[PDB]
Amino acid sequence: TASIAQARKLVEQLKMEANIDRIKVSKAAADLMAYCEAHAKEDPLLTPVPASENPFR
Amino acid sequence: VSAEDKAAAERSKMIDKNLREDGEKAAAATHRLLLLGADNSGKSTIVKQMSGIFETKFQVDKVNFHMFDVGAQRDERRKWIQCFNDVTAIIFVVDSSDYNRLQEALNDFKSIWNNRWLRTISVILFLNKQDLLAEKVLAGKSKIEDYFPEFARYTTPEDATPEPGEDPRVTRAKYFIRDEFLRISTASGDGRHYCYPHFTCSVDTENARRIFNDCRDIIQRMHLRQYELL
Amino acid sequence: QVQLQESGGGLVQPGGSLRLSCAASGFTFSNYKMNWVRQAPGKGLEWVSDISQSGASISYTGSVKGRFTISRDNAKNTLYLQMNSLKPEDTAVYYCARCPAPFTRDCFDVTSTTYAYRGQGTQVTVS
Amino acid sequence: VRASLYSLMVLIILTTLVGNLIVIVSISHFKQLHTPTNWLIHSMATVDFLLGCLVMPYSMVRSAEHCWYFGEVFCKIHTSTDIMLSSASIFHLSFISIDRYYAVCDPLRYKAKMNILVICVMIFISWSVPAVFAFGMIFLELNFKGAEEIYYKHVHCRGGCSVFFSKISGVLTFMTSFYIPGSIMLCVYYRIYLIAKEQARLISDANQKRKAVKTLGIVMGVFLICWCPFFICTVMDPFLHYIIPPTLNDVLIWFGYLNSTFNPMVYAFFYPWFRKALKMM
Amino acid sequence: ELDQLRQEAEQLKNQIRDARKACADATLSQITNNIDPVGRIQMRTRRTLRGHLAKIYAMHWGTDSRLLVSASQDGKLIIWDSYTTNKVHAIPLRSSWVMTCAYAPSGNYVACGGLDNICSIYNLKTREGNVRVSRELAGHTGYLSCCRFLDDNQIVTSSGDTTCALWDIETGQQTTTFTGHTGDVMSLSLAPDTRLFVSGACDASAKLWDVREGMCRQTFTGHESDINAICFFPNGNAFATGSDDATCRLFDLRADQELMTYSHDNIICGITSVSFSKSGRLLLAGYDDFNCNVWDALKADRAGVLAGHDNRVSCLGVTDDGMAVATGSWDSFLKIWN
Ligand SMILES: CCN(CC)C(=O)[C@@H]1C=C2c3cccc4[nH]cc(c34)C[C@H]2N(C)C1
Repeated sequence: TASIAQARKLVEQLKMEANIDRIKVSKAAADLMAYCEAHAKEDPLLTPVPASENPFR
Repeated sequence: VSAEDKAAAERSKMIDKNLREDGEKAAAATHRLLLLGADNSGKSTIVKQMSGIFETKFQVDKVNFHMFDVGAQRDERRKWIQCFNDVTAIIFVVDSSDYNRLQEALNDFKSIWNNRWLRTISVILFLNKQDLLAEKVLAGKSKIEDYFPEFARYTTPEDATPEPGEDPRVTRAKYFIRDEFLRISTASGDGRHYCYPHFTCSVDTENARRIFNDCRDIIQRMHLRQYELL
Repeated sequence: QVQLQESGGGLVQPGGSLRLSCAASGFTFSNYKMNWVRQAPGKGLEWVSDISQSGASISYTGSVKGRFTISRDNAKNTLYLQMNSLKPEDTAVYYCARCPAPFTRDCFDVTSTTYAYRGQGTQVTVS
Repeated sequence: VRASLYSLMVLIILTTLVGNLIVIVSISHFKQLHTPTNWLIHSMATVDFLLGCLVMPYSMVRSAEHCWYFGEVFCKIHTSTDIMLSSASIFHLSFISIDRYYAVCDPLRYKAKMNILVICVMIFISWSVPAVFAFGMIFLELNFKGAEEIYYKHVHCRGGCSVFFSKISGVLTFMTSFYIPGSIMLCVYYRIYLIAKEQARLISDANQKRKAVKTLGIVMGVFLICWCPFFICTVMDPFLHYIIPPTLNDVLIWFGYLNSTFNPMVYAFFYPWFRKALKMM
Repeated sequence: ELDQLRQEAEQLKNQIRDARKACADATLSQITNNIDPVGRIQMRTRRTLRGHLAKIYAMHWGTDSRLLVSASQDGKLIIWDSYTTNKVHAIPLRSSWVMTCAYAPSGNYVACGGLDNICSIYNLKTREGNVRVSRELAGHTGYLSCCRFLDDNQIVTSSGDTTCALWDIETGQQTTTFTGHTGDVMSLSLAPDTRLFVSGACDASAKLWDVREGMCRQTFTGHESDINAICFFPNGNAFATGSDDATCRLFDLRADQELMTYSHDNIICGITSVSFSKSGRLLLAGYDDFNCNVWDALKADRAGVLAGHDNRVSCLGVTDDGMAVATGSWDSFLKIWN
């Protein structure tokens, strides 16, 4: 009763993964793009900071 | 500056000097080894030496050796074997009598030899259970030719060094196993590491001396390669 | 998503000929060194054969030297094991397992008990 | 022709300065290049750099003109510093040879035997001993004791300020600055060659079942070609009643300088790790 | 029988794939095709922390963005101050085979684990002023690969026991155990809200776990090789993964499938560390080919190289304020880039 136990656990996990509200990939990409655009100015790496404000002289 | 800054600088200097002193103290004349093998192999009894990893500290001539027998881990080893790419050698142990698992010993040694991070690491091959292998060959109940068809076309090497009171069949079998391992080691060997074969019984006590001599050869060849003499 | 489902096998008379085929999905089949492994009833997994990514290299277990032939189809993403002149000891579950990393000549965990990249196993029986 | 010889000597001293400065700055700048052997090589390059910035640029002026323009006490200082720095360079060569011998014939106790304390002792002895012997044999006239009489004819015939070795100082200098350092550098660069040949034979024979020659040949041949002619002529100079021409002596001392030119290119530039460090620089 | 269960699982996987394909409207690469690229990104080594005598296996930035914890195979856990290159601490590790280290969000604790299968937690703020081990978190069967701090009392450890675990530091027991990975869990990253965390394993699949529930929320399968590093997006709605096949892949939690694959023909060497920037626009990946490549997480195109490490880069972290990217390689040097 080991292989059947593993199989039933796997199918239960698959059901728990399937019964979710999967959003559109376009919507998720739009959200990621919006966040990147919104916080693009708080990024010292993306936008280099002057050495005066750069703690790592 | 400030008092806090000066205290921080003094603390940093003290920590740096302590680390440097401890490193040169614990790294001088101390070589680390990876004791690897199978459960049937006598890796736990290789060196006579008078909870997640074992440890074995021994010395031969004012040189301390450390062997890390990683035993309390899962059978999958492709991940924690990369932590041992700095050892001076790998103490590979093979049970020569068990021809059934000899093939998996062979391909495990092949994977160790051909590993990207273990390419520089040189293997000190230890073919254990020589008494068992000799008894098997002498009895003849177990046949090595069925498990290795190429044994029939095999003749003992001319420069072989058998014990005087030994059987030619046993010598041929053990040198066939040795050649198998050496062929695996030399086919894809890049020249930066070498396989040092040995014949170990359950009662041998000079295994520490053998490890010492081979590690001496390993470090000597490393120095010669470093200085462009090899 | 990485399913190495294999086909073929079944029941054949001793000395017969079965041809196992393997279907590889979700990865570049030309980058991984493919392996064949059998699990005898009540025994650990035993590595059978090994073919390099380009197919130039090749190796077999001594017990099946000359009786098994391994072949890979990089374009078709299929791996084959030409089992002919079988013997009673060949009865085992055959898994199509690939080596964990691409562009590597080493294969560490192919014969592991619970290796991640292997097929379910096509039963092969001879009697 | 004199001007052409000068351009050549200027090239020699410039090569000395560039190579040894590169070696010292690389060793002192890369913390990976801080092994005791690397420190010994750094001290060697410092010795050669001082040689080329203290005694070579004025030996160049002496040569091709045969008239020392800079005085007498400064000439004594020049000779003293030449002997010190050349003996220091040869001592450094011998100590690097001993370091290699230990690293090859005792690979396990290498970081233990050849530690930074022993390397500093070697640097100190190769600096202090040469210096004290040199400024001594020069400023207490230990070399003129044998035959100040021959020296009288010699100083006049020298009509200038070339070194003098009566009978024993030449033999002592030869057996202190060249032979003893040279014999040690040959008794360890040949024993090593036997071992490096055996390893290259066992490795080659095992695969079937030469680079040591080249490297030890260049290492033990640059030194020999650059120094041994000068030293044999100098030790034979007390005999033969001083038959050597001054221009031949100038050529031989310049070969001795070429040893210090080629020391960096033999001991640092020749090995891949230092070339990689230079590329990282 | 087991064939009915296998068939039911296969149908479940097939319908999950169909739902994912239906939700797959357009790729992020298509979405970002309009925007201009980040451009060439040049990062210079502002500080080079030296003092480790052996390979550095892991590091972790502090919440204050100043103090980072470094770990090496020598047996020392050195805590640095990147502003002044001052070794604020140096803990003598009992086991030299440490694979991971972490720094507490409050700054009071530091953890480490490795081949000893034990997560050793070190109390930085002690009354006597000396660092002492607070707990020996034992209970894992395999080596620990990445442990992260939730609070001063909760820690999540990814082990090669194919199971992630949640511990109680005060009790030192298994508060919640996460199971389901077929392969050795090699790295986990915590979400900004700390309610969820994803983990990468040696089964080429990354899964999302609920800390409170203790159950695998969903599984992501898009890697063709072993996964080694994983890190959430600053949203907490996505993450990136590294793998031996030299491919970085960004998955979306709600979309339940990948978005883009950060791969190139030239790169053939596996990935050892992955970290996002403060805004998530830059995906920094530490390959084991002795350098790192900064990836434009939107355009999916390489936009920079962090070269200067002699040996394989093993760890890579970005400060919480995103003012630095400290890389730690096997050449015993830990470099801060900015
Ligand atoms: C033309 C006259 N000059 C210059 C004043 C010399 O002969 C110098 C004297 C030397 C000399 C004497 C005695 C022992 C020694 N060891 C190393 C040297 C050495 C160097 C050697 N230099 C090169 C030339």
